[PDB]
Amino acid sequence: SPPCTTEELSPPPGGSLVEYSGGSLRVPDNPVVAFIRGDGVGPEVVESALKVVDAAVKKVGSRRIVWWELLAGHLAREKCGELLPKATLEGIRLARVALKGPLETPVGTGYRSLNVAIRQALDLYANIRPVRYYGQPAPHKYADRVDMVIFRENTEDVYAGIEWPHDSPEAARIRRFLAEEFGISIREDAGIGVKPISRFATRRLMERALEWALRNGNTVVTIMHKGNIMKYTEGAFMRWAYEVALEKFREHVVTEQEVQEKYGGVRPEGKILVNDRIADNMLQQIITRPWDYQVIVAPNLNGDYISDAASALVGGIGMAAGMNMGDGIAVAEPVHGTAPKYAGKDLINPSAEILSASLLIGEFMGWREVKSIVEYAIRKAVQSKKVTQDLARHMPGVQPLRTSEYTETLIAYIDEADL
Amino acid sequence: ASPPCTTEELSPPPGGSLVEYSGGSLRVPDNPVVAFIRGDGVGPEVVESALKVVDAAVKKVYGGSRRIVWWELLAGHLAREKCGELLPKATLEGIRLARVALKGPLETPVRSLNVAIRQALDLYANIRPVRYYGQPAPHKYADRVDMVIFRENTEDVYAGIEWPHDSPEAARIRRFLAEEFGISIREDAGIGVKPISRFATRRLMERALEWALRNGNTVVTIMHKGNIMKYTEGAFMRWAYEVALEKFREHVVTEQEVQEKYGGVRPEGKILVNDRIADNMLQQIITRPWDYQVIVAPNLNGDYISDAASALVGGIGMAAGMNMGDGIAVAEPVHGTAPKYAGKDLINPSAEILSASLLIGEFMGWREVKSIVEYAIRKAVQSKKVTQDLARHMPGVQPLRTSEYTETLIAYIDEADLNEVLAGKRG
Ligand SMILES: NC(=O)c1ccc[n+]([C@@H]2O[C@H](COP(=O)([O-])OP(=O)(O)OC[C@H]3O[C@@H](n4cnc5c(N)ncnc54)[C@H](OP(=O)(O)O)[C@@H]3O)[C@@H](O)[C@H]2O)c1
Ligand SMILES: NC(=O)c1ccc[n+]([C@@H]2O[C@H](COP(=O)([O-])OP(=O)(O)OC[C@H]3O[C@@H](n4cnc5c(N)ncnc54)[C@H](OP(=O)(O)O)[C@@H]3O)[C@@H](O)[C@H]2O)c1
Ligand SMILES: [Ca+2]
Ligand SMILES: [Ca+2]
Repeated sequence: SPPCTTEELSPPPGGSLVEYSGGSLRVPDNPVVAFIRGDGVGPEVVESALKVVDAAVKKVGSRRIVWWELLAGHLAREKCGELLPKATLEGIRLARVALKGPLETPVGTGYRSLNVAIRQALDLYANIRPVRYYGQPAPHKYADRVDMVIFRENTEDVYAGIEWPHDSPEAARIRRFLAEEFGISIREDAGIGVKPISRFATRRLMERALEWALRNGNTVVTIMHKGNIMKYTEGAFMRWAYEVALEKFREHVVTEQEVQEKYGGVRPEGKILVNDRIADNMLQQIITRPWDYQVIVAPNLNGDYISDAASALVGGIGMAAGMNMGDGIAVAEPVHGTAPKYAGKDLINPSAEILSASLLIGEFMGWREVKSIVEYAIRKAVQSKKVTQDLARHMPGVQPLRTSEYTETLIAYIDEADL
Repeated sequence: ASPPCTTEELSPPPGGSLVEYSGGSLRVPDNPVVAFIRGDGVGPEVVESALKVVDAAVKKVYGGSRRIVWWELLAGHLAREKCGELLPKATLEGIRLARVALKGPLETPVRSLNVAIRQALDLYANIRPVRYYGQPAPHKYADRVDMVIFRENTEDVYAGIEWPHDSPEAARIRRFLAEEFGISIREDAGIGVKPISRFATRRLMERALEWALRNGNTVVTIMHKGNIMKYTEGAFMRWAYEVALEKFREHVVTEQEVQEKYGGVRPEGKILVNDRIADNMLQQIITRPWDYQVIVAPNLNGDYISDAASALVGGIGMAAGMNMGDGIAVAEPVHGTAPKYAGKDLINPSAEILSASLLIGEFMGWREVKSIVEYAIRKAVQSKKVTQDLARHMPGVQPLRTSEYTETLIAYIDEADLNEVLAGKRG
């Protein structure tokens, strides 16, 4: 029975907890990993994920995941009478690692995003969204040239939730303050939002992007910003990112505005090109010239937009994995949300949730092999035309498979593999 | 002739009649005055080409019943040369009198001339059609992209309200927010303000809906991130749906009604009015472009979506555009002055031709001119009779000069079979 309160404290029976100390992380081969089923298609895809990884971890014995169910969204509301229990947040903070499905957020009305509350409460400041081609039917002619990682700032920007309705007294006070003190005029019938971008949040992120690039061998890191129009938030974001790159990683980093002076127009091998692109231009560039970009560093909103756009190029967000990464704590979560029209239809693509599960367990926790069996199986299922409707659409002849039958295909690919 | 520098020199050309705007009605005579501004860099070359192509088109389809009377106004380097200033008030007054204008790109002074024009004339709606003309394109489904983006062009984070992180202004704002609302903002943060208003949103959506009725568009999609920004983007969405039901009820049906009141089977005749969360909208134009036509968006969202759409279609150098207000429109290409091509007879004039086609064909109601110009451009591309920007993606193809491409388009227009080219596309 899943925990409703802080009083209901209870790591699953036969499992030690993941630990974090001195910088390093310890994964006991007996780890507790928290799971939230989520909303809409969520329960469907989370149910694939554990099943699928439970077959993967079984191949290459010493280990096994003990899944620990925590409640958020409709299931928390049906059981605890609230949407995001203190305990759910505590329980992830205790397990240190979690896998979550999508949570519903109402538009214009209702409660603030529970996905954002989790990211903000748990300080998961880096949203890491790899964009990869696995052979799936795709709308982009050169989808196989997209191989990217988005480092999306996960705490501030308009996501801070600072805004007031147009007809609130609070909006009217801000209108009055801005008119009297700075001579700024805002219409009486305007809603008002505030956009903060800080030095601390952007540096933090850029540093993680930098080290991610050095660990994987990435050679280009691109800052996506609309700094020509928003000089003091987006432009500042760009300046602060360049600054840390040159301060802490000088030897590993080069500028474009330098390559064209000291390196005769060509990026020297062993040195990461650090460049930047105006946000609308960046959207065009991933479409027109995808092979020229690798690590993309963005404030919260730009990062949200670019990651959805890039995943669509390679087949849609049905394949799009994610990781909300903080210092010694991560929560795996697909790019895609709730997809309510597909909710209880056995149609949805579980790949994104499975690959988030693999990104957590593989890259973060350290079980690299679960990543590759993880990748091999999807690759095989894909490069054979056994796919859910979202991929099957972008190809003639290809009959589509249900969620359950796609997952039972993956399972068989895992159990029957030459390691 | 000689273009005007002063109000008193303002005289629309002989043979022409002024487009009128009285009530909410645009009255376009058979011999309409249309202002044009040559502009800077490649501007004169592409404007010149657009006048010639458009004139051949109107003569062909209307057989001398109709004829545009072009009226030259100055802005940019020609205004400097002739008048001593970059943007004479007379040019603004000229556009206001004419109601319709084609302009070339303008150079940014070392305040921006384009922004000064939209503000003086209150051109609040930025309109960007995105269509496929047969170009080499990175989208497998490029030929399924046929869209128009209605982008609100006055508010949002583009209003310019923001302060540096170390300003005393920013510190005052941090203090004010902390004391009055208990909001904490970091000491090292830049601060921007995002306003979205009922009035600007309604005007925009109204123009979008009117376009949808005019052109037979059957879907209008509101792009917003209203789940996160409840009171700006969420309000935009709510206000846009609201005027659709208030001022277009009988013509319109809502996606919420379709799933609830109907079978999922959108009632025949009606324009579907729906909405997509902005990140999904970016995915949707790439995965399911055929489901979208008119897209209505706040300033930033509109900027991002129209550029992404143009990239799908290989139309970046070819993108047409228009800024529209109440009785008034100025068409111009998306592209800039392309200074290294200037005067070289190498530039692609298609974007400017298509801005003219947008102005005349779509805003002035002269449909047949749109149909035949688009017919000619598609035929040129199919024939590989194109300028270097397109020819570079066509192995072995000898590129045409601007002037040669212009004359090729004219010959396709002149020799066209209107029985075929205007089937369903007249009146
Ligand atoms: N943080 C999160 O986990 C998360 C993420 C995004 C959204 N959300 C929330 O979810 C709700 C839905 O918003 P939305 O409809 O804009 O976004 P969405 O749930 O991501 O749905 C967008 C579209 O993507 C496709 N799609 C998504 N997941 C798929 C999968 N697993 N397999 C195959 N196709 C898939 C479907 O496309 P087609 O229609 O073209 O078939 C779907 O209509 C909102 O309340 C939003 O706030 C939560
Ligand atoms: N419409 C407007 O009034 C407006 C809009 C934007 C910019 N501008 C102004 O224009 C100036 C231009 O700046 P820029 O240096 O960035 O040059 P640009 O005008 O943006 O052109 C850059 C590149 O785009 C390609 N290109 C653009 N339009 C093309 C077309 N019509 N046909 C074929 N190729 C085309 C060219 O070829 P390659 O890519 O092969 O080199 C060119 O080098 C700026 O000062 C800016 O203020 C004005
Ligand atoms: Ca998103
Ligand atoms: Ca733009």
